[PDB]
Amino acid sequence: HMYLGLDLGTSGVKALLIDEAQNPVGAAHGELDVSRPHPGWSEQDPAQWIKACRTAIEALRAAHPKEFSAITGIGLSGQMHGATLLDAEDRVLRPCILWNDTRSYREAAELDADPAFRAITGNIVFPGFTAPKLVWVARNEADIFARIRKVLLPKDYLRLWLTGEYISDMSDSAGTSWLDTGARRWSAELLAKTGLGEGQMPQLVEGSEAAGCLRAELAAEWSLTASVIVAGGAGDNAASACGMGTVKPGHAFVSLGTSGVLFAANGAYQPKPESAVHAFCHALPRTWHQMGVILSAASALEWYSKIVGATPQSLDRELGETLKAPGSVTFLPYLSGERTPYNDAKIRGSFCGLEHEADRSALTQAVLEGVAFAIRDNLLALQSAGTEITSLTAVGGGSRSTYWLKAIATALNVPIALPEEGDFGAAFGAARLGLIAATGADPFTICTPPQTARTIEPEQALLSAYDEAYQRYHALYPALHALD
Repeated sequence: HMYLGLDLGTSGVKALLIDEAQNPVGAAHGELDVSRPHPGWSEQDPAQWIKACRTAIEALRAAHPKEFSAITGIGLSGQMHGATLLDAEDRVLRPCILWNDTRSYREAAELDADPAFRAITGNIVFPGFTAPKLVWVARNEADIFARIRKVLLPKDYLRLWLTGEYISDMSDSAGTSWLDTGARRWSAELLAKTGLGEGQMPQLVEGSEAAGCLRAELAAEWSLTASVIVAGGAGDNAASACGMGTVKPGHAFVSLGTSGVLFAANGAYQPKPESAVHAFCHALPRTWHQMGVILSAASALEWYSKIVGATPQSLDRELGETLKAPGSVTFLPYLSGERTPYNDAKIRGSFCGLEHEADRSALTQAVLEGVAFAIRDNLLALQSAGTEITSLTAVGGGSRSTYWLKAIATALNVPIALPEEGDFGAAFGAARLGLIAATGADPFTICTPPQTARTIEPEQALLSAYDEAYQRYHALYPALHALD
């Protein structure tokens, strides 16, 4: 038996093929471009998704033809929030409006101020969510709005091509701002407020349950031996968490990507939009998750490196592998504002405590310390929303810095598990969801954590100094916020 995962990301489509024991067999990539016609716009032709997916599938089938033909289930993963508008004949009315589009800032401000949206979704309405984009379309592209017969998120448009059905999973649809996240059902009240009805939404399923069969023309185009089940799938965050084993309550991963993400799986729906944490359904039934977002994590270090004319890897190499006690320099990483926990668009980044003796390495250190402190601010927000994080697992580019991991562990006083090498991301979670739907296995027995490479324990000697420095970082925000 074989299982295929398709991750439709913003930069490309990843195809991952695994066997019954969840060992990778092969993988292929199809490139994607992003169109930015106007300031704040971010679009993609849904046809490009299919050409990219076709590129990676046949490239995979041509390298593993016998193994590809033994595929019994397919799992999907996608970039969240994207708005794909289809007419009565499933034609694409306009390019998909992606998660990093901000042209709807006015409409999202209007929806966020309507108390129904946080009460029913449990989340802030940001302009990158699906709901504000559809008010945008109704006001600026009204001819396209009148012809809307379905609104699909990207991975679900791919499923429409694969299966011919209109279906979405709970975790991706909680990102539309149309879902009653706690009830795992569409909200008619929220749909009416943006000018749509439930018949223009796809049908909802759990990410791990069976949600369509592969169309026969496609089953023969790649020579599929059996009835191929397509899983519900997940949004990329929830997909990634399924790949990582982050599905039981209190289990968390921190992603040191361009933006920081603190992902915690929950046993119940636990919203806290007042502290700007996200609460979404997970890909597994009767399961939720929280998401703390740090708007500048690795990009804060990229920013500093462009200033001082080095690369992150050289700055990390210059600082070293041994954790140092914080100095007088403090870095607030709010180069783009901050999301969790203040939802503050006006605040900005800052170095404080500058001394003549602070060299380039000392400021590098304060950048890593400061992002670590933002993560600790995120963990505190999650704890105020009923979650206790016991063990934390680290991924993303920044997790390649031993200094950064020791800093984050000492700032949180939790050990951080660093995985063995492999792809345990969105495409692997998608493959796992395909394995779960095809076999009907208990999804919690499939989505296991990876083997741990190294475990970074908190530096007991520096725990107190990190508290002292954390409090400095924390006191800087209300002082600077008073000036905005």
